[PDB]
Amino acid sequence: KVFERCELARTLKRLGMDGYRGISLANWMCLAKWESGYNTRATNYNAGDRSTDYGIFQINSRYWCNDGKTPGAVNACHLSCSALLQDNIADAVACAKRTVRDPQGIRAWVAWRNRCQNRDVRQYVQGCGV
Repeated sequence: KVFERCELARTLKRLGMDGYRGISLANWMCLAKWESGYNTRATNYNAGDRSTDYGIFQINSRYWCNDGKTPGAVNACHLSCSALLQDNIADAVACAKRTVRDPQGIRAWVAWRNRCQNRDVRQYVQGCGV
């Protein structure tokens, strides 16, 4: 599924993402936008370390989900990476929350640092009623 902006903003808000561990909804919106264009079936294989990024937040298989084909990988979210390719984003959100419970917080994703950090992200939630 490819979410429309405000549709996603409300979906994330209902899933308890607004202000989760101090992270605003606008920040999560900026993350999803740059990671996958709000596409839940987006995938990216990394030939360098043989890991794959899955879903709307492009969560990596080396540490967060199990895909059975990533060398010496772990599954901190305790989910099949397939769970991160569903139209329903509840599991991806649980995993995104798991990721930010760690020391880096939202900084876990380099794309967030690249195009969200110290940026004006108000634009992502304006007019969505959140």
